[PDB]
Amino acid sequence: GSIKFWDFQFATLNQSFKAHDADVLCLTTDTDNNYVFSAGVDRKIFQFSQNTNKSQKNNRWVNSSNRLLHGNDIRAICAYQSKGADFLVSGGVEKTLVINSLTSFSNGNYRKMPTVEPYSKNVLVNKEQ
Amino acid sequence: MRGSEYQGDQEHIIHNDKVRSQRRMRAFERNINQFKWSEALDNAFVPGMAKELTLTVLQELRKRGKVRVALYGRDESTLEPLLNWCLKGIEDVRSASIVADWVAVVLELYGNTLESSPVLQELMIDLKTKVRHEIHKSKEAQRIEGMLQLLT
Amino acid sequence: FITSQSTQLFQLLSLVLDSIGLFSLEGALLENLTLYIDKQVEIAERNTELWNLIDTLPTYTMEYLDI
Amino acid sequence: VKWCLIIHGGYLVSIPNLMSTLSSLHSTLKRRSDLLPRLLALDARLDCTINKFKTL
Amino acid sequence: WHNVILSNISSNGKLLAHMCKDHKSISVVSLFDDSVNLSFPLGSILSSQTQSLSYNTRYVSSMAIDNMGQQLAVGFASGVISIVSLADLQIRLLKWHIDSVLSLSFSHDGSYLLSGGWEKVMSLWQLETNSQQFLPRLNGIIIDCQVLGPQGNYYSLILQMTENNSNSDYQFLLLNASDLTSKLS
Amino acid sequence: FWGATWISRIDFDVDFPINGLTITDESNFMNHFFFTDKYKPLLFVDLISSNELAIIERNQKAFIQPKLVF
Amino acid sequence: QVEIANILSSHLEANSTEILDDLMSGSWTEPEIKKFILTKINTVDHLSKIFLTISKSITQNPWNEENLLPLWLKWLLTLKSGELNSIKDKHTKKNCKHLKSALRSSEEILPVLLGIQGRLEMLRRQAKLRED
Amino acid sequence: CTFYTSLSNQNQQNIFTAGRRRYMHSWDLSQTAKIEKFSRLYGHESTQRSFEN
RNA sequence: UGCGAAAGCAGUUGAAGACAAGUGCUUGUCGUUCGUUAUAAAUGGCCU
Repeated sequence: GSIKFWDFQFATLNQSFKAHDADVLCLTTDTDNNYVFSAGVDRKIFQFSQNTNKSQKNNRWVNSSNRLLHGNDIRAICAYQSKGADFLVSGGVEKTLVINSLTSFSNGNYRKMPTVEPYSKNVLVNKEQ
Repeated sequence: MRGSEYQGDQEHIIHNDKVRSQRRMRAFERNINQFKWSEALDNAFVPGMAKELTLTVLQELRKRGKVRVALYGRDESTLEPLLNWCLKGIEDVRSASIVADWVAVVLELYGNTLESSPVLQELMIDLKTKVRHEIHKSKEAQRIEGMLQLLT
Repeated sequence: FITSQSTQLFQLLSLVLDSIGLFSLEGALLENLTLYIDKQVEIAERNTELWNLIDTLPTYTMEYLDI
Repeated sequence: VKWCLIIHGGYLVSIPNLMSTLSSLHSTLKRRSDLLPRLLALDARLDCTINKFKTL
Repeated sequence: WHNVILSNISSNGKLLAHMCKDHKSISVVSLFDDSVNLSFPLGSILSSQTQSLSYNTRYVSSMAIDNMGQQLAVGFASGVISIVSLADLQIRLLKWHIDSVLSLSFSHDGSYLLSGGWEKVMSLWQLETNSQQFLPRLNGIIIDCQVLGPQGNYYSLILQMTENNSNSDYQFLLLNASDLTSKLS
Repeated sequence: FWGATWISRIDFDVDFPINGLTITDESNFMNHFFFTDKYKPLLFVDLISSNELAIIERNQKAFIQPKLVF
Repeated sequence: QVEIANILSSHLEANSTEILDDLMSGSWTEPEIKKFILTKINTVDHLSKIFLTISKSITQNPWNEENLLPLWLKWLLTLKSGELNSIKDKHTKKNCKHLKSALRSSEEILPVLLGIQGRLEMLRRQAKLRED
Repeated sequence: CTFYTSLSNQNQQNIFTAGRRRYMHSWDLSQTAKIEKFSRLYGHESTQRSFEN
């Protein structure tokens, strides 16, 4: 359940957070690496932030916030940024997507997509018989 | 390693801070202390659990004010052990008041579930029989008690 | 008069019964009492449960739309 | 107990002390008799639910 | 300043952070210099979820200001603690207290946050890793906490003993930080 | 018409009264009335006959995170 | 039985004062009373009126030997508790308070009579032994 | 074991001692001895199960 | 809330101002006042 930040040039630990109560199955990052989002079996999403000016000089990450959005494990998570779009898409054993906003993660609104959205129908009905 | 035997008989100052080892605490106590209300109830009804110890973990939860809280996430599969003990606890004088308390709550909290589950319905008929039998015994005791007052 | 706030009056009768003692009481009168007190107990029990009572998806189903 | 009290009623009356020599009876009987109002309250609730689902 | 609802002074005694109804707005001012002068409405710090929920979430019951003026802790009756980085008004939530938090105090350096509430448990929040250490089963609820010493040798606490509803029965504790044991009760 | 969680009916002989989590779409994609939300989620909706409407509806252990209740 | 139910059904609509007489009719039996309450009492007003009449009748004399009224009360509370408490009338609550007073005066009796009942039981056996 | 004298307040003298145990002792500097026990690691008890070094 | 036994016996829960939300109207709120004896719900549980 630990998220650890290693320095690449020296291959040594810089910070250790005991965040989750179970595995951390996925990670994702913002374009500028101002946010690191984790998720796993504990059904939570944790945000880690370095966006503060004093932090960036000190490159210390801060366990900013966490949320409970999923009914079961979170296996896959991904993040996209653009001048018009800011998505944090997550999904897992619950078989559904959850869409959040990276920049406003702690306070922003979230949408829970339908489990089945029949664009391609799997059922037909015959009027006769 | 030759120093462990020494008890400091020749030393100026003797300083002891070790806290005495306390008896290991049972599982149900661990759950109350960690605020595991529901589990503390389950540990109450396990095979080979001394009757006196079980009566406590019912009393502690009532004293803590956690009776409904311990009975929320339950169905007929996991409610049966509580009733089975209650089926036996109702007889003894000591636990009669406590079982009277818990039995009332589960009815107030699982009236609807009771209708659709046939097993629970039998548990209540059998319970209804024995609580009735207890009334008769208590009523007899009163008549004896009145009988004695006449003699004295 | 009994057999023909009632709390203390009954409790007073219990005092009468004890003072009379074992020897003095008479069987014929006793049975009339024995019947009366049983009626009261049956009533006395009866009010009690009254008092306590006062203190106390389908796979396929048919439905018509509202249009 | 009922028969002992009945037959030897006269002798028991003429005893210097009864509470000391029959303390255990009073202790036992008092414990049961105290439970009666609580049990009746339990009985009434059970009849309420038992009547309910039996009708349903 | 007008219509001040709540106020606090840094551990050094050089910064004053207070809330005024000009709903409410928090301003921090340096006392012996004009170096620090910041203000912002409470709306910015408050999340939107707490805006949806009841009033207990938007109601502050304790406040604290870091010595350097970089961090400010706000308590809420809901039991949440919100640390605000003054430089850019960024929020960080620390949520352990089930009931209202009554005492907040930063340490001298700023790395540790002493918190106390109705739980009768003192919590030292380690802000580097957001961990915590506890001093539980105190004699009463902690009205106040502080770090009293050049090197944080002693923690000074005020306890209430809310059991006695007739009177307010305060008890002052001074704990040794080395082993968290009552140096003076 | 019907979607994942809504069913509707539009009568094409009548004109109507005039009276965040997606791309803002500043870029180009390339280069009489009835509405209900009671039934959901829907797999497929169709009529059996002139007055029978067929609505088809959908009917695992997870890590325990308790909800405190006092 | 059927005639009384329809007769009772009519008076409850008519707000007649003879509701107590219809309820007290000896033709009533326990399964019928359950049937009547389930099948005919479909509106809160009828539930209230019957409860009012029964509640007042019992409170005025909780010691009547005639078990038909209490038998009515027991089944009304047993079956329609959810609908009864839904009634928010102040007057309805006040009647319950009086009724709770009248009944509870009994339950304090019971330990006394059972005490009396024991003594008579001893006394009866005393006479039997002497006779033999 | 080792003596310790604070680099600023020269009057401060203290003795730190440790063993194959989970607590460290500190003796500030004669009827009695002022000895303090360090036995809290603040969330890192896993990494440290003995102070002996 | 008053009296009293613990049981109960009587009696209450009013008015103004302001803000927020939806659409001048509706509802909810009060670190605002006057007067009368007068559900909860930020995933949030206690050291060595």
